[PDB]
Amino acid sequence: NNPAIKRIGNHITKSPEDKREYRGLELANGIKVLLISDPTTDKSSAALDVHIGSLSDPPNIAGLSHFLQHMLFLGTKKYPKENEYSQFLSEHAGSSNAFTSGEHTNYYFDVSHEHLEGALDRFAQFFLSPLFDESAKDREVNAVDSEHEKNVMNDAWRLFQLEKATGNPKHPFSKFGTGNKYTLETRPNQEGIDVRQELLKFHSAYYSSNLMAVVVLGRESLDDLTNLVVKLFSEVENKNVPLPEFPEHPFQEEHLKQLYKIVPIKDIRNLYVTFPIPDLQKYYKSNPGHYLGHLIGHEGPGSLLSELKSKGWVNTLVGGQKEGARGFMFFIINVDLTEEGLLHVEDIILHMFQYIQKLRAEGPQEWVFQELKDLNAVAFRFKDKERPRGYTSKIAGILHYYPLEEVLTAEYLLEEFRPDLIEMVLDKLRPENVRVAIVSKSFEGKTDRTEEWYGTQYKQEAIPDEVIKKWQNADLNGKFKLPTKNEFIPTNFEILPLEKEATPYPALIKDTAMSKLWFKQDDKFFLPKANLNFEFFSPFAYVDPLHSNMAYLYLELLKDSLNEYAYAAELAGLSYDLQNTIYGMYLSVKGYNDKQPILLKKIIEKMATFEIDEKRFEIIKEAYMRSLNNFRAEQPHQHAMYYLRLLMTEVAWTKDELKEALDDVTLPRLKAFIPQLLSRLHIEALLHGNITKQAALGIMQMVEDTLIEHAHTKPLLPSQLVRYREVQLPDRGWFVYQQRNEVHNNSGIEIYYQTDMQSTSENMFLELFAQIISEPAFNTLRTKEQLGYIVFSGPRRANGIQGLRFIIQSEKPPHYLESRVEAFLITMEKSIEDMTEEAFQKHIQALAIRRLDKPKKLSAESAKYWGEIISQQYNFDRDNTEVAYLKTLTKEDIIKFYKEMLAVDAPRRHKVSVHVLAREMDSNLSQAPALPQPEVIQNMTEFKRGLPLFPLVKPH
Amino acid sequence: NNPAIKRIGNHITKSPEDKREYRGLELANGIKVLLISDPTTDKSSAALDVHIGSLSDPPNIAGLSHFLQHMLFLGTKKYPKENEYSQFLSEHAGSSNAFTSGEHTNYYFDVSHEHLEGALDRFAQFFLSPLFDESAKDREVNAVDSEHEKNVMNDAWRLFQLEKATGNPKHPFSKFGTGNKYTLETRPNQEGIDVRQELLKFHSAYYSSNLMAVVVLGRESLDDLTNLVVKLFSEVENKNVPLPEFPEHPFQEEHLKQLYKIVPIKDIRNLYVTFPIPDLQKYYKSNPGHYLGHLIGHEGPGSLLSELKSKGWVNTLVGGQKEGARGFMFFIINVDLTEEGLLHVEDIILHMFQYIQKLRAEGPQEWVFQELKDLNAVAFRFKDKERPRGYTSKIAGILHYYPLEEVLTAEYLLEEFRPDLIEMVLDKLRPENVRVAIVSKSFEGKTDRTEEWYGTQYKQEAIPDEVIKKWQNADLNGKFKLPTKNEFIPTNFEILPLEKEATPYPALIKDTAMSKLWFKQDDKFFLPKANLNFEFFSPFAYVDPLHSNMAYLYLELLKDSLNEYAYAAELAGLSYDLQNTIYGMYLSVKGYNDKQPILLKKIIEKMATFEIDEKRFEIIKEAYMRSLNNFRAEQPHQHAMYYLRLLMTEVAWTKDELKEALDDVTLPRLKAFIPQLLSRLHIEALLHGNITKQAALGIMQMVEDTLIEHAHTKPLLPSQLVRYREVQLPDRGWFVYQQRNEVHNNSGIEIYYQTDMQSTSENMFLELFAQIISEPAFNTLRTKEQLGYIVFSGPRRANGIQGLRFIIQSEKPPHYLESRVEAFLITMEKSIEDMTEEAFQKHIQALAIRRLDKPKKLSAESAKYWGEIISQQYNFDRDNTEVAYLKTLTKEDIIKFYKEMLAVDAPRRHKVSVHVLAREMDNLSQAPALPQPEVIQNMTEFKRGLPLFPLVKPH
Amino acid sequence: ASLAKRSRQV
Amino acid sequence: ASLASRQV
Repeated sequence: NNPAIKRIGNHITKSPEDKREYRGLELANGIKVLLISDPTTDKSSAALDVHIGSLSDPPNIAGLSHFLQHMLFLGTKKYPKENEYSQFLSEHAGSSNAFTSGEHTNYYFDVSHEHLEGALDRFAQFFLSPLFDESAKDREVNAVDSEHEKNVMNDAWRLFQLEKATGNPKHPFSKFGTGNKYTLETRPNQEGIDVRQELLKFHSAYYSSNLMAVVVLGRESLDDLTNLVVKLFSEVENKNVPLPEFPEHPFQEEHLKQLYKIVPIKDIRNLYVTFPIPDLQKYYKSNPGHYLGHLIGHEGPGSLLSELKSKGWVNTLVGGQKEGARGFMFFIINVDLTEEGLLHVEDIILHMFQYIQKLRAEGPQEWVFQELKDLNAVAFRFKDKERPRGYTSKIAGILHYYPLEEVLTAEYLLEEFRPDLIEMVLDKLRPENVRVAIVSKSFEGKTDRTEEWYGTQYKQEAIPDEVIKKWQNADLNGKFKLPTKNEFIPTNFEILPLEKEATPYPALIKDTAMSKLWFKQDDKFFLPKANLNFEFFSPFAYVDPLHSNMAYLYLELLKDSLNEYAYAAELAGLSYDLQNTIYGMYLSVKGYNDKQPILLKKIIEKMATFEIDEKRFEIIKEAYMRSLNNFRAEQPHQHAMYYLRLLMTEVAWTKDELKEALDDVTLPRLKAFIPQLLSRLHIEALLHGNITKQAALGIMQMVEDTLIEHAHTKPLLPSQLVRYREVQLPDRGWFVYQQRNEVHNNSGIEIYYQTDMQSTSENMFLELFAQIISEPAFNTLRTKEQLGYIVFSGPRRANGIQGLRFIIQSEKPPHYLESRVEAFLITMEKSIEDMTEEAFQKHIQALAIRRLDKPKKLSAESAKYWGEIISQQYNFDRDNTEVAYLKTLTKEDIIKFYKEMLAVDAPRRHKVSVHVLAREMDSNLSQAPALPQPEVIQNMTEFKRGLPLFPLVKPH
Repeated sequence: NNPAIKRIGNHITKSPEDKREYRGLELANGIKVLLISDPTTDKSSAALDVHIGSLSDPPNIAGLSHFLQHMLFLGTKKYPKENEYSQFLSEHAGSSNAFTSGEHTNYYFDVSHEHLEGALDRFAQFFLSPLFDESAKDREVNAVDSEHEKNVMNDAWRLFQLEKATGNPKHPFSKFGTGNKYTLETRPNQEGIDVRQELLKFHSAYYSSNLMAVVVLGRESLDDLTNLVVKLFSEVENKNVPLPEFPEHPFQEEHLKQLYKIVPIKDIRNLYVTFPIPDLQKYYKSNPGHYLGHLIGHEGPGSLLSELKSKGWVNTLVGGQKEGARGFMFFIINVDLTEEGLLHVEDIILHMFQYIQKLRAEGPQEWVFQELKDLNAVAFRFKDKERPRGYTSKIAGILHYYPLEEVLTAEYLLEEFRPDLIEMVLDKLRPENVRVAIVSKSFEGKTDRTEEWYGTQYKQEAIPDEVIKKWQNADLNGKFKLPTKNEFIPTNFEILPLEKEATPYPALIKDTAMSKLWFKQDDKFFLPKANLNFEFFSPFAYVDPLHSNMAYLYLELLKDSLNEYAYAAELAGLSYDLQNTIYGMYLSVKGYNDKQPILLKKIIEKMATFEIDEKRFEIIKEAYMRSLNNFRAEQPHQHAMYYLRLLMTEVAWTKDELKEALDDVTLPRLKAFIPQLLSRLHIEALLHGNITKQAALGIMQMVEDTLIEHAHTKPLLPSQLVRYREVQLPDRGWFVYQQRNEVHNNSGIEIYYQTDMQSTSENMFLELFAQIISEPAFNTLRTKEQLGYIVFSGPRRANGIQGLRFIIQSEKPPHYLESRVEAFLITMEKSIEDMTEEAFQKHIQALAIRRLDKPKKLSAESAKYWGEIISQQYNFDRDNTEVAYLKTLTKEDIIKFYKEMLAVDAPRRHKVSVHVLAREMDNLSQAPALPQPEVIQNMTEFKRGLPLFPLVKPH
Repeated sequence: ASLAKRSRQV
Repeated sequence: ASLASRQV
């Protein structure tokens, strides 16, 4: 017997496919613990979840628990170095994050499997004694202000708080969880608050052992993992805190039957219908909300969305239960809106109740429950193995809701059929219980009210009683039907015998004029799934802006046509993803192999014989137009990235020219485009999974045959296969492109140091440098210097060429950011010299681990092979190669590189910069070097015209 | 008076608009002379024409006079330095050449105008005491053998000589004129003929002053020019040679009613119909032959061609008189053949005789002759000022044919209408004196005969009496009309006065998104003519081979149906040029400005509304397919250049890619292509000539307006207006790509040393070096080494990049040539190291004069402008700046440049080579040692494998 | 679709 | 159409 453990749970129910081993237990202090042993793991991981979050913010200091969450990283009593934690992770091939929901704070990391203890030790200290250093507090507060700034002009966040701000303002639901500089510093200062005290108070109050869950995954035995957790965690003090409850719904009497008219940032049209419901969490075994979600949100024949779409009122629908906190939930039905749809909100909603009526009239259907239960049992049996960081985080959250034994299964398995609950919930989905929100730009000027935090323009209104009544007397509508049996549900799960001449990597098993088939039968995972991947090539998909718009619209109309038929495939774990590229088209079909050929064939067949609906075309096109415009609202750092993409690629049509060319797109014009595009193609494919060589060849041949027979498709010349090149910046040059972001009041910057095209050695020079400076950049540019919340560095790789890049979104002007990266860059060379050849081998070791990290799921392996294929590099063995070569490097090699390619006065320094200025802008602290006279990019195609272009990498 | 000048000439009748001054005279030794005084010509020139040629070759040394012509270049008594002549001209901005015909041997040069006296002296020597050096003989025989080699596999040459071998074998017409290594060396040494002596025998026997005519053109006053001739030409021995006559026709009784079926080298389908006639020369002032050729060869409504094309039998037709010699001529009607036409030859021929019948049956049409006279009158009035070199040569040739007063006019002006001659000749064209020839791959393996010199595979047959009889009875056929009155004759010749603000270079008088317009009013030539040029840009012209194919076919079909209408305009001095480019379409209208708007309009209209004819499309496709296949049979040197353009250009579809993407082109796919093509365009235009800013804007607007209305054309984005780039060769790289020619048993090679983007400085470095090495290159590699007949050096310009190219066609393998070019390059470095101070300054001066030579006709100037335009550089004052910069350039500079860029071990040497191997294959200066080259295996891999240059900046 | 926010870092 | 040995 052991005093530190309260108990060990019985066998934790796992999938029979899951080779990992699990143990559940409760510590004497009350912490619930899942331990995961996985002797194969390359990265170990752990997470902690506290059942406290921003719903428990002091009302006088909004965002304290989010802030507390940021502060825990910045040093503890026993590892006081501000970034000891993030550096230890960085040097041992790990990484970390955290988040704060209304009732949770969740902290997780991974590390190289061999440094679990080290990582874990430093990590426990967050919950034992965090310094909340007084000057760390001052600095890190800006990070939060930026976190928020980002969100201010963001349509989803505004809506998210706007909901909170129109229920009982007495309710903790109505709190602002993020916080900013104002609520965490400027206001607490005015009100004489010692924040470091409040951070100590709140931590000591709530970070209590009984409100805590831990998951630990590593190669260690279950006994080792046990002793280990006992060791680092027995010592967290139990303050016995009562777990917050919220029996009162934030939406009370007066908050029902309300209409809100809301002005968005982007030009989007949306209708949010919401009903309050009580907390369904405890019904999880039988789950009535999912049942109604499945049905109301259904998209097949008969479905609510079908009629709404056919009347050309909505395009998409989400519906179902949506979490609140302990005590209250919501049930929602949300759709977007065509221009017509906007003028028929009253009608749309009526149909909604009409459909709800049909449900009441039919009553609970057990076979529908059966279907849900079986799909979930299949989902569970053959669930892909999760990346450990995500897994631990996820389970730590659910340890607060399910018996130990159930944690794994709890969010999957269904057990009890409950017509009473289905009925009981259904009863709440009534007009007298409804809230309605319309988000449109048509409400510009028309609003009389403003949200405190985001500044959202809205009007409120009681919904007229005659209207409610029209909705209450909603009849049966003969357009609405329950779904029928899902024929796509799989039933064949046999894992075909592993073929006699299978190989570690995909073999090129076909190389004809029309197609190039890559194939590997799965030798790792043995689930009954497959990925089927196809690059279709056409000169016509991108030949000009107009053709781009058509390649898009075409494909959107295809998806839209197929949607009803394909929904069923998707509930059944068969899904497809089809879009236009700058080379033509991409098609990926993923999921259980069993009915896979069916979907594929229906897709190809539809493409090749496609019949456009006039009304659909007009609607999709209107949306695409708004969509191009809505780019204007994107975050500064993405404008930055977008412009850089445009500047450095041989051919790239701007959103502006796409928008411009889009009126010229007529129904006649598109009918003609489709066959044009479809008549000359080359297909390169990856087929990877539970399938045989022959099965694969058939599938490939079937695609081709379907095209030939229906579109008369013929090959493409080898020489037509035109890959685009990257621009070649001149030795010692420096260009700057600059633009205003007319929406966000932050600025964005991307700085690109182009090195030399990809190749084993030039790759590892860049990667190792990036590894070395990865966490110093973050810690310098963010933690210390607080330039912004978004601070990123790392490699850039496009069109076979590469370089180092920095990405920052910040309140300071881009020119200023320039010099601080430049400063930082000296600081780097200055410390690559100071660093021990040990410190240096540590960093080699980290990259090594990162690079050699084995895929845990088919998709992840597929993806790697795809990367090789679409980049025409075909270096399937690249990792062992590039790592082998890596170990070879030294302090000299890298210092040489820095001075050659990167340093301010490098012989071959090649620098480009995109400045995206804030809504309104113009024209202790280390040394920034004096920088050259920047050659300001005037015009994008002039710039491209006056420079060489790099080669394309030769295929391995 | 001077007793060295038998006679002076009175006025030489010249064009009213001609500012040059003329005096002809007959020298004491019998030589006819024309003197041309052009105070402002910056090239002076002369030619001499001897009224003797290969028709006078000794029966047993075929080729003597061609060979003699080659030899007279290689040294004389006072200029015994073998290449003194061609080196002189090189150093003083001149060039030179010669040709040998049946009855003529013509020699000509031009040179920088001050250096006339010097060049003319050396020239005059050719006709006094040529060296005929013995070792120069043994070498230069190879160039001749090479000339012949080049032609052995040419279809026109084989046919040219096959005629000669199917007429009387005793007639000097059967003679092989070119000569080769066998006839000029081998059969002679065997028969113990001494060839140098025969050259002298022949030179003395035939190069008599009484058979000579001389033309000289300089700045010098007419009196000075008179002195200069007399000083240099009175000294020519007058052996009083009688001038050969050939009063008997090569084709006699037995040579008529014959049919020849002949296997071509190319895949070509031809019908050659030919009638013997008396020499019509003497009737030159009425010219009955031209009259008839004009009707028979007419292409407009009602014409014989028109009917044959309607029956889908032939596409093109030429007819009229063909020269023979003094004493005989030919009259020919020649067509090509559609697969259908080949099956229908007897018929086609009947249709010819039907047309002839119509003409017989309503006899000589004065209105027609009168139209022709009047048109010639105008053509002559407004003739473009010729380039000197061409003009002197041309004139010297016709001096033997027309009194001195009427040389300038003879070949233009027609005089009195002679119905009786018309009918005399017409009467000579009947079934009983016809020769017929057919040329087809379908005779392969069915021919029993071989022409001895070209080896041409053929068969001969009497045409059966039933068939002649049936053509003799040819009736009239309602489908044959005379031409109608020529609607297009220009009438308005008024030269609109120069506008108040008219510019020296072309102004950019318009810049919409839809069109960029350049304009300049003619300020030099004041002739009633305009040039109207237009690039149209579309992505879809060249996006893929299938689309190139359609672009091309569209324009061909367009042209093919516009033809009956446009032919008339052509005759009336108004013409168009319309062809697909890698960027879109090119369209040019040149000629009398008067009806220019009518024709242009009809084109744009007819193009934006064009409907295809089923039969035409099928016919033209089949022809184009053969055309593409027929590249197989082009010359090795042309193959080398072709692959080089493919290798060095960013995107460039190949004849192979095109050939196999052509089966895919269907009638429907073409109909779709055109409005697709026309829908979005940019137009760039030069309108240069006798029009005004307002007229120009008006012409542009008219063009735009027709496209907008008929084609719904709207503009292109600036961003989508992309030039192509040149591949960027690595510092110290050497690539070789290599192919075999399946036809010519001779190899070819282009070598490219790439240097950098064009810029004032790089341009001029290259151009000066090219100039210095220019005649040395030719001299060492051809004259000395005799590698082959075709040897070329000098600059390559493309996509804004440049460098030095060398082209050679040869019997030797490329692996060998490579070393000799390389060897030569060293010889050339030592040569410049040592070369005198002002030797160098001569080369600068020679380059300078070349570059600053002013244009002599409108279209010469327009090209200079267009160049700047389609090339995107817009640098109209180029010559002045580049020449000013050329002058500060020092021998120093050239050396650093050679050492840096071209030297075998230059840090920056960029080298590609295309080796085209002969049908068969796999002393001298020190050749250097050469690296292992990288062997291009795939031009796509090649191109993908390396960088692309920037595009050049505009000015 | 059936329905399937949260203040963070990196 | 009506009807229309060198070195260099």
